[PDB]
Amino acid sequence: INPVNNRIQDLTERSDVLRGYLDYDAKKERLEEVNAELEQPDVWNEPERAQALGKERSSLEAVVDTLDQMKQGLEDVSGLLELAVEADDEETFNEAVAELDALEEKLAQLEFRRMFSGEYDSADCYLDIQAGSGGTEAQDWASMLERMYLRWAESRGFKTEIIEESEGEVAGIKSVTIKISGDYAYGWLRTETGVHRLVRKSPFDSGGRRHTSFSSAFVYPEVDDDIDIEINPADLRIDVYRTSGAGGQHVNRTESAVRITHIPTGIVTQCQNDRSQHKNKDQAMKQMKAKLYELEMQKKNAEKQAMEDNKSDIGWGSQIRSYVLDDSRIKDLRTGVETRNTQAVLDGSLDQFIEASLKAG
Amino acid sequence: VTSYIGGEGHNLQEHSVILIRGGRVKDLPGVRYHTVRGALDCSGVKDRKQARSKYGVKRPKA
Amino acid sequence: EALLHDPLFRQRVEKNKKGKGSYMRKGKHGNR
Amino acid sequence: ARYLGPKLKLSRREGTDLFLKSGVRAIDTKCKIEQAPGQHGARKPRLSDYGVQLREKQKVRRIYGVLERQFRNYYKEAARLKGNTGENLLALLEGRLDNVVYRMGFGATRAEARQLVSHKAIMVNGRVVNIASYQVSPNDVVSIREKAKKQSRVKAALELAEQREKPTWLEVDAGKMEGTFKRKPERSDLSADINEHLIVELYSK
RNA sequence: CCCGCAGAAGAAGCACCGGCUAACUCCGUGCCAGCAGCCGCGGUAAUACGGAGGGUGCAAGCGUUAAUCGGAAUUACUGGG
RNA sequence: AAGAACCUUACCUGGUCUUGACAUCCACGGAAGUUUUCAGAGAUGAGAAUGUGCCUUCGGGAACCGUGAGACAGGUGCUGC
Ligand SMILES: [Mg+2]
Ligand SMILES: [Mg+2]
Ligand SMILES: [Mg+2]
Ligand SMILES: [Mg+2]
Ligand SMILES: [Mg+2]
Ligand SMILES: [Mg+2]
Ligand SMILES: [Mg+2]
Ligand SMILES: [Mg+2]
Ligand SMILES: [Mg+2]
Ligand SMILES: [Mg+2]
Repeated sequence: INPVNNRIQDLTERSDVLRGYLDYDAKKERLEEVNAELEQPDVWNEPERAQALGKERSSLEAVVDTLDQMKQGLEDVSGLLELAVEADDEETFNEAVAELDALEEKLAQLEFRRMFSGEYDSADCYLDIQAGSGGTEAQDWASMLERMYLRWAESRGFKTEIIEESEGEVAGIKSVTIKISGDYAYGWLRTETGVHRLVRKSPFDSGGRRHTSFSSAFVYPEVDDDIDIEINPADLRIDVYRTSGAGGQHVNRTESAVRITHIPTGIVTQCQNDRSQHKNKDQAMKQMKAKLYELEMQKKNAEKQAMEDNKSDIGWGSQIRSYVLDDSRIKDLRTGVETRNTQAVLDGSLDQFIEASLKAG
Repeated sequence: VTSYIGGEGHNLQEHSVILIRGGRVKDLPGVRYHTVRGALDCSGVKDRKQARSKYGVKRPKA
Repeated sequence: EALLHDPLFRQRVEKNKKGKGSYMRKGKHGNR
Repeated sequence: ARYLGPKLKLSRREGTDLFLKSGVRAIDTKCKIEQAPGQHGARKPRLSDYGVQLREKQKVRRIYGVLERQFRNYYKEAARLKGNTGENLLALLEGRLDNVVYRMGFGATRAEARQLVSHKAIMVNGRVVNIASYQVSPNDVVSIREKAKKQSRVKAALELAEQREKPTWLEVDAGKMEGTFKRKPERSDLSADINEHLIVELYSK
């Protein structure tokens, strides 16, 4: 009896899923297609193609060979454990532990590769949550959702910084922006962008009347201080002005917002870190470009990046979550992962939806 | 004019030669025409069994 | 913003079955 | 242009025997008949105002095997003719050929009476006629052609027709296989379970 | 149009089923999909939506739309205020 | 809440068992019960002394313990709209 073998059983079935993700058949089919095209006598005569054919080769060789490394590797680890239990070699028991873990460390190498983290997915990011309509019901949902995310990253260890927070009227905000410092911080949060539906009996009306509130959240990364493509001039606009009341221990003890707009395509960012006007406008233009950066990536998806124009515009990830409090049923509209624990996911038990969003993102 | 697309899920695009059938919905303001699913270019619905003459599905060939 | 000020995303109020604003003339069926 | 389905399920919707399955065994001798006509038929219906006139009309059509396009055409001639339009409808449905053959006992069912007519085995007035809608003229003869002489149904049905009421406006000759159509049938002389007045009100809606 | 030659062998689909208007209750969805002629149905316990079984109405036709008239004594001379 | 130091305590952290803390049904063996030691925060886990009573369904019922196959048990989990 060995629970390590019970993990070898678990890792192998997961490996079948890891093979089930990448379409392991077509991986070996395409890799031989790069092989046949390099036999072509004009490899040296097509230089740019040659560096590209090697690029198509080397990118798959780090995956297909690893997939075959996990194939023949696991079969030997399947041998080294069962030989150890049936012969009682204490070192063979000790070595098989390192033999199983390294395969998971290859599964961990596939983990970031399956996540296909590119541009700024390994970097920190910013949040942007807007309140819906209907007075106090919307701002509470703005608040309760935001303060769930604030209690979320603290459990994961991501440093949180409220860049800007604009309180609506009665217990809640209308817009908020939070900087999330962390490794792969954009990677764990990118897929949460969209509109989040709240369904509950409102506490604001006598009787009952289950009310449906809406609120959206927008996650845009940190663009490495410069994208390397500055589209600055672009009808720039500064509007720096005093904010609500600095009452007692109000946010950052600043009340000095820097409202900056990007008139073409209508992008609006703002910052409320410090009293130094020149400091905030420096930080706000950083996120203005980042918000402009996510606009540039959506255009690729708008053509032929990941939409698959088959019949029509296959997408519209606006309604991505539904939070029904009085039925205790949280449903994700992108995968269908459901959970019957409201206060747990109101505390930050969102890993079940991250893996759900990791699949289609 | 603007017309309503019947059935569950459509296969239309920026340019498609459809067929317009009269009929008001009284639920959308201004829509006073329906679109025949299964006509000229607008195809019939998918996986339909009860009322398939409406929405142009032929018949289960099994 | 504009992707939230779409006329879809509006606060939806439900007609409760009993209480304030509960009366129905005939209801879903009128079997006599 | 025919029913072609379970026979006595039609009688179950009515709750009475419509004689369209009759040989010897009365009403299945068993499970359910003159009762629940479907899955939810154990639940009694409410029989609304349209349905009372409807089931009255449907009962008459299930008897003679006439479709709605055709039965309405009998109603046109029944209404335009003189006298009682409620009475003339049962007159024209009686003069229909397959009824006449069924009243002879030549066939044991109105369906079987069509089987003999359609397969050119009956010579009305000496002439072979395969029209089930043949309105039989008064003071006429109906006869079975020789190819259907003792052909295992005529003998079996005519002996079965001994428990009938032997309709008074006719003269069948059991043993010469030839019938004789006497006068127009009187209203009071037929089945009389049919509320003929509910039919005329339905088409006059 | 008659006569003769076979094993019933070649010949059944369509709309509808909350009320008006004949005919139901179970799954799947969950103010989201969709239905509609009108009143209005769908908020995780639907007879109105989508399938299944069972019925109804018609039947080589059945529905939908367009159009005229009728119900319209809601242009009323017959026949209103 | 007619009374939170453990208990209550349903929550938190760590340590653990999973037809289970609790009930009936099946199979096999073992009367129950009592004492004492070690590791350990404890739960539990691992040993050692000890007893075998009532009828004769005499090849066991009535009692009690342990290990499994399941039927289920369990829920201070959601909905007072
Ligand atoms: Mg015809
Ligand atoms: Mg009814
Ligand atoms: Mg239905
Ligand atoms: Mg059916
Ligand atoms: Mg009109
Ligand atoms: Mg008029
Ligand atoms: Mg008037
Ligand atoms: Mg635990
Ligand atoms: Mg229970
Ligand atoms: Mg309970």
